Amino acid sequence: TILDTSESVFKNVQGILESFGGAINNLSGEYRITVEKYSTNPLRINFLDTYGDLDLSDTTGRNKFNSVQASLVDPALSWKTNSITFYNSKFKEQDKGLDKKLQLS
Amino acid sequence: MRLPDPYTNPEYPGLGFESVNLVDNDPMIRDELPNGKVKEVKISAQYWGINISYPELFPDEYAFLDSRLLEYKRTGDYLDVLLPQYEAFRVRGDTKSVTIPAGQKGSQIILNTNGTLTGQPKAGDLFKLSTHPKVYKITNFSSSGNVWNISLYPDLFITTTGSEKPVFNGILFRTKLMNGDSFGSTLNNNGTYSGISLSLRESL
Amino acid sequence: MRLPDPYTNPEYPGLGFESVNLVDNDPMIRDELPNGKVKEVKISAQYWGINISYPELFPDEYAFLDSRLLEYKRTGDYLDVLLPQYEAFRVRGDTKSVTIPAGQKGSQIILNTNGTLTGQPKAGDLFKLSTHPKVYKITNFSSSGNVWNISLYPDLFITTTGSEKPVFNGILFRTKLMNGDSFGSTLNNNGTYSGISLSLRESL
Amino acid sequence: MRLPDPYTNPEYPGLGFESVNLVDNDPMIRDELPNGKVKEVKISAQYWGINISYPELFPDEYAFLDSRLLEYKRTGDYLDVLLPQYEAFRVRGDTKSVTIPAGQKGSQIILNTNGTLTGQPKAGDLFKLSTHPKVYKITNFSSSGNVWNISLYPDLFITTTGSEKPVFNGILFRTKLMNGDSFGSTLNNNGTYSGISLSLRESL
Amino acid sequence: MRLPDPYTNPEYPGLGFESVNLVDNDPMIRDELPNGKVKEVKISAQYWGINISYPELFPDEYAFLDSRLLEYKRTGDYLDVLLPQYEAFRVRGDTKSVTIPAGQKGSQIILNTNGTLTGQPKAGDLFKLSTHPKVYKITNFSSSGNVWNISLYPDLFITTTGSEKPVFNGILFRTKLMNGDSFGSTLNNNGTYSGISLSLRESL
Amino acid sequence: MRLPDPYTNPEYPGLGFESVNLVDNDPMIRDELPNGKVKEVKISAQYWGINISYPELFPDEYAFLDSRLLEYKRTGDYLDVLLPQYEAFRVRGDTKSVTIPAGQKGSQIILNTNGTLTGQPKAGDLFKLSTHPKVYKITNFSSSGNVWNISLYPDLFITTTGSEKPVFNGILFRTKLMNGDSFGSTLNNNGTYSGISLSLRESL
Amino acid sequence: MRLPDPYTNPEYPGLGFESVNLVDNDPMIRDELPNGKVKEVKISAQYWGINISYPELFPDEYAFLDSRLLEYKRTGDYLDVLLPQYEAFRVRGDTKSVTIPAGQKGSQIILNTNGTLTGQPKAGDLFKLSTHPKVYKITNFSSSGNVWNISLYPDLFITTTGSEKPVFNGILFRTKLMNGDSFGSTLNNNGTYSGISLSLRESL
Amino acid sequence: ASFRDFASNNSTAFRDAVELALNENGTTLKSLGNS
Amino acid sequence: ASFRDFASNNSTAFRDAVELALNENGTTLKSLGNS
Amino acid sequence: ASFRDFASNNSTAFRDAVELALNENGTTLKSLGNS
Amino acid sequence: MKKILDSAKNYLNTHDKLKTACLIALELPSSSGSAATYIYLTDYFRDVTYNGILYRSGKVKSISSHKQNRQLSIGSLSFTITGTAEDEVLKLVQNGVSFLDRGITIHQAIINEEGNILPVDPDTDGPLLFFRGRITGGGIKDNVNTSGIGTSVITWNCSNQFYDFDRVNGRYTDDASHRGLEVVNGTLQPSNGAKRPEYQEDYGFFHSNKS
Amino acid sequence: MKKILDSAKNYLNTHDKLKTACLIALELPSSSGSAATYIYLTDYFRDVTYNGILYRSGKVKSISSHKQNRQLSIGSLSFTITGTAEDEVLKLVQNGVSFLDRGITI
Repeated sequence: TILDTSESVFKNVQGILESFGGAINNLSGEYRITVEKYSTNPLRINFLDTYGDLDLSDTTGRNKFNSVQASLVDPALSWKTNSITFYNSKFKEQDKGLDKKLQLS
Repeated sequence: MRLPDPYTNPEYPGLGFESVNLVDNDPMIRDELPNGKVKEVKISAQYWGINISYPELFPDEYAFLDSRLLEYKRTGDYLDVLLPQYEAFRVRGDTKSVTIPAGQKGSQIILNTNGTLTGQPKAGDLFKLSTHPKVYKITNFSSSGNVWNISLYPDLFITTTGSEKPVFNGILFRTKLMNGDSFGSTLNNNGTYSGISLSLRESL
Repeated sequence: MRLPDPYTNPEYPGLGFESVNLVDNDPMIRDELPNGKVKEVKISAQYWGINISYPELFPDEYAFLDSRLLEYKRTGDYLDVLLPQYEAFRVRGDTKSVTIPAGQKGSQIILNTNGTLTGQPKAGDLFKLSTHPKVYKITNFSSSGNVWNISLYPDLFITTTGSEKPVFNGILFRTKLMNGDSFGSTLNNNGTYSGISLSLRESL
Repeated sequence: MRLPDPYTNPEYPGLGFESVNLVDNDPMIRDELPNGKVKEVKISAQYWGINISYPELFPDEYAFLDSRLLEYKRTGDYLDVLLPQYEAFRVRGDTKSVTIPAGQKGSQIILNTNGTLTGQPKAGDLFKLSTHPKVYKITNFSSSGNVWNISLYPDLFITTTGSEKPVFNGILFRTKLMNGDSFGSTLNNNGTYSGISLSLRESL
Repeated sequence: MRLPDPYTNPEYPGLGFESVNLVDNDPMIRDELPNGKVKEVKISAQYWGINISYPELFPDEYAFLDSRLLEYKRTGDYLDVLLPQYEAFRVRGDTKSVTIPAGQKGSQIILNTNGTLTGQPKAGDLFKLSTHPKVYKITNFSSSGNVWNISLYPDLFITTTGSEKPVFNGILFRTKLMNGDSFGSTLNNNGTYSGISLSLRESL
Repeated sequence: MRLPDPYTNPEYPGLGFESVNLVDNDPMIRDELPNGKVKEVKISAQYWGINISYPELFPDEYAFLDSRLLEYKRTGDYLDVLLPQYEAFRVRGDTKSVTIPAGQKGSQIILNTNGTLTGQPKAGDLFKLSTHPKVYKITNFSSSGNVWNISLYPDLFITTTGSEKPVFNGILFRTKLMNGDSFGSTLNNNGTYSGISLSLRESL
Repeated sequence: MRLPDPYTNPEYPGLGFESVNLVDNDPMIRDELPNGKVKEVKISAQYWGINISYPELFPDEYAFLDSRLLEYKRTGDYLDVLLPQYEAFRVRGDTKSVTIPAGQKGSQIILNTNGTLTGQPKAGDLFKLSTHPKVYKITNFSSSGNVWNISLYPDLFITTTGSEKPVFNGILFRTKLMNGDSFGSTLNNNGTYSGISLSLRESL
Repeated sequence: ASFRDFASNNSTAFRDAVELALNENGTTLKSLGNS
Repeated sequence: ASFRDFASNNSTAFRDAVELALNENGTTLKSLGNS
Repeated sequence: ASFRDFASNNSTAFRDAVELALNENGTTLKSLGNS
Repeated sequence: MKKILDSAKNYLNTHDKLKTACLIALELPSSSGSAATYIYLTDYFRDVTYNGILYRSGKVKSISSHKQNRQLSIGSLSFTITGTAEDEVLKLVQNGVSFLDRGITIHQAIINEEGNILPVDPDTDGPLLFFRGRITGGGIKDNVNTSGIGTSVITWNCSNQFYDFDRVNGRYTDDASHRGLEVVNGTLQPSNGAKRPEYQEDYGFFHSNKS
Repeated sequence: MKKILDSAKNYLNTHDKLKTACLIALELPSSSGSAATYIYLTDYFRDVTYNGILYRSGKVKSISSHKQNRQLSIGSLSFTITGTAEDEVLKLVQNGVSFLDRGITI
């Protein structure tokens, strides 16, 4: 990484994160760094343990994509930009063949 | 400062409490989970609320009562309220030779009477420490020799320092008069004052 | 703990319910379909609600009552009550030798008295399992010799483990007070506490 | 399931309907234009609302009624309500040899009685099909020979398949008990239960 | 259609208005100027409102009444009513040979009886044109021989086309029900439907 | 137009004012500063509000009153209201030879009676100018020879042009009928009309 | 100005308070601390509020009263009132030769009569300084010969400048009307104005 | 409904309430003068 | 509370009320299409 | 009035209600981090 | 101006009480793109047959208002199902199912005295169209009250083709994107991601990276 | 997952009425950076001793809700003092005093 120190501290931290997941948390006193992961022993919540309210919301539009196109500064080239593009046949077999591309950098 | 009652001032019989209302005010955050379990949370303090009602008042009775209330509002003192129904004398003797071990911050007083007190307090009576103005009600009492085990409704508002002395008789509520922002009394054409009510709150 | 009543404390006949309101509280996701069909889904647990009204209480009886209630508020446990209209001892015998086969969920229940109980529990009477504190209500009864088939209005909260014993007499509701936050008592010039009432609510 | 009434259960005379309230619930969107023309729009269905009031109930009457209501709430069945004022027997005979032509989806039933039915239905009576639980009121009736022209207030909730059979007598409302979320009854000190009301709604 | 009443159905004397409220409903853009002057602009159309209250209705009379009302709700047409206090037949004769010259707008109207009518319509009586269903109210009358000059409270909704005929008797309000959405009837133990009332409202 | 009263129309004794309510409407913006000084601001005008109540009305009395009110609502005129209690004749003579100097825009009228008027107006009477319809009340009156110093409650709504003539007797309120948007009267089964109220406002 | 009353105008005995409500209005920043202590800060100025109720007023008495009130509303000055229950002339003499030493703030006040006044002002009576229009209320009195020590409920609004003279008799409240915006009077058929009442409020 | 008129009489409060949730992160509404 | 649903049913009024306080100065919400 | 305090206690709802009317067209409030 | 039959112009002018029903036809969210199942629903109290299709009742509760300005914007509509059907709940909350590009057509039908559909649209001689678009969103709102009546509402979100305004559909000059290359087992093989099946053997943009 | 002692996991599961107190410890706004004075406060009705520190009562009135998303943001909290103490008022409204970098632990 290169951190342009002329940027703000808040924006620099926000840019260091979102590159590996990450979420700075100030709860319970300390600063805790948490990244996305899968566990074989998660905490079991039944709906009867809740307060009775429940809101389900799935925004498949504007958030579900079938293919990704990314770019990066690759030292294989003379530190120029290289594009990584690939599709998924299963995700396009689903969604009735709609063409939706995820753009990343 | 004592609120005028027909104990100290029997010449004004209209100053008696036509009906008192000892209100238990203990605000709590109560939440009912869908699984049928009701859960409570207590943070704030409990304060005894006293509501006094009065009959028609003659000019002299109202003059005395109003002079006392205006003296209260002038000096900013604390009205003391005496409830006759709580003045049953059970424990008699000296409360200076009794010792209370220090460090008691729960909801229970353990005191060694040292055999200097006759009688035993009854459950539901009024109990108070000598160094704090908060008034307690005895919910349970077990005596094993000279050491007494008095249980109180409000959790001890102070941590005993070992110098406190229990007070069983002559207990007064260190109240502060609420509803004094708009306090008035209408004088009828027959010369008697009507519509006088004292909403008092225990300002320890 | 036990709520005082003339059965536990016969010396205080002023205690005792002047009127008891046993309400049914089953929350439900009711939906009124446009076609006229009404669809309701039961998710939240059901709980009996008890509204107790007291007659004119004399000062000593109220002292005992509020002492017990303040002990309740202090130690924070549950407050058991015994409704007397459901105290018709219609089933004699000792229920220890009565087995309830394990693995039973839902309204229906099967228990084998093994030729011990005498008396038939008619519909409308109360029922309670030995372990769980929930109180049910028998809606229909049918027996084939010793085996008894009982249908209960609330579904069995916990599946029988083969050790739960029936309790056909002396059923107590494990309730919690709902008037605690602001509970006042008025004293009349006649010398009685008037309009004392409780809004209880079964917990779990 | 039938609601207990003094037809099936005359031994409990307190179970009679002290006053019924047949409520016509047909929600409509009514808009009043400034030109004085009031316009209505109907989308939702019409459901008959029945409100039952009861007098003071003795312990046995209340026990029976409460057992029936708890059985209802246990099995999730449908309470059937019978109104005596709508039990005038005019049309008598067999309703199996009568034929209803199919494809009738409006607000009018044309049926060929085939001369098997004596008498004629009167306007304002209660009419119901044998394959649907919705209850209809006859608003008009013209007979031209054996074919009858019965006009109904609620638009036909079903399209006739040709197998439906008209029902004129013995009509019950397939109601579902509303206000059952908080259902209770206070027991007075004299032994009688008071404050019992059934707000029923036709859940077809 | 016609609302049933003792004139149309004398066999049902229970029908008939116990009390009728004929309200005036003229919406207006009223504005209270700061100088004390009140300015009001009439834009929305005026409509008479009729509130009918019925006496104790026996079951058969209510059956007829609600049958007619449900036929109204079914076929969706308008519901005509005849107020009996305005049924004083003060104008004899046949009004077919009475001509109203065309091209007349506003409150004033001029009609030529051609020496046919007998009787003078005094102020406060009703008036209605043959074609339009609006109902007016005569406020002043002045006749010079055969020609009659009548002033009506609501301005003529439609300009006379030279063929409209006066209707001084049997005037029916083309109204619409306003209680249809929730219309319930209670049956007493005495056997009568009590408190039946209608909130009608003239349409157009 | 004059509202019917038992002065002009004594044949209808039911048209008398059972109770009048002269309402002083002078909207002001009143602000109370924390320093105990209450401050007012006046911008809008003051208008006399008159409320009339009526007893049960026979058909002829109601017919006359309703005809007059409908004539008002038809021509859009101004109802004139006469209060008998303000009809004491003190100042008598000609009001045409009296001169009012121009340029008087305050709350005080200085007029030279020129010795043509006998008697003197009393404080609290009703006073009005001949060129404006607003009604004034005399709050004070000092006479120094022929020049009178009349003080009025409402600030002069007009600036005197020198041609105005004071009016002391026969003063009418140029009111406009409020609550006419929904105006009605219920006719009871005994033939008398009830529930008639006139909320009038002075629309100068 | 002076509010009319039987003392100023004995010819009108209808004037005079049927009932007077002298309310105390001290705004305060009251705060209820979580520990049970109640903290209140006095910032806004205190002001006496006077609610006057009149008996049945005959037309001439009401004419005088509302003439005076409308003069008040016109000239915009303050409206003085004299409460008669506090008119007990308990202090004789002329107070011009009574000096109040300068530089005094707070409730306490010291004044030297120089052997002029006769009579002791008991607690509950009124007190007012010559210059400032505020009205206080004596709460306690103590005299050592000629010097008098008086404690007043409201703190001295202005510090004594050495020239203010005591006013123990004829104390007038400098008040402002609070019912002016909508003040109506009803005239009965009996001939009296009923329910005339005033909500006064001391200004400054 | 008649909520539009009201909101139009309290616009600054809406602006502040909006800018108070954008300051949670580094966004703010004073960055519109550039554009 | 249940205020979220309501506001979600009156969004355009919120937008207008916001843009009415930004127009006090030279800011406006139509300058977001560029970014 | 006392509406300011309330709105300051429900700011996120205001933000969402605003962003819900800008998404009608192609505008959104997440385009302020650039500026 | 969407033209209306003159026959409907008489019914809409003479009759005041209009009985209107909205016929909803949404495509089932399915895990794969195979087949096309439709659920037909109506807001009317009885089922309505249109073109031989039985639109069953008892599920739909409310429909939102369709608004269209003169500025390009997504046309959002929201219709709610009862949420206690327990057969519509599982379709929405099913795992591994996507409804990214599932359509929905809503008709506005007027019922006659005899119970039939009054013809309005001239081209079809049937009812008008209220909305036709795509399903973009959804949700269910459970509210279990510990004392009283709870409610559950399933709301489906709808919009037109421009729901994803941040969408860049273009043929970037690259072999990997032009042929839709994807690793299948151990090689980058062309797939169906290409805009045309004939793009799978097009090597036109092979040397575009070093050009 | 902030681990909790199993002993507390029994109390939090068996007892229903929980008596909770929030112990606040804020640094005094001082004109200079010299020294570090602390005011210790509590929301409980009686003073609570923790690690020998007496958290006096009677001042704190309410505390806000601490919310944390998965997007970087300032974690705002708001606790209110009575405002009629007249000894906390002067500390806040004092002239020439700055509290730019004064901490608080709750």
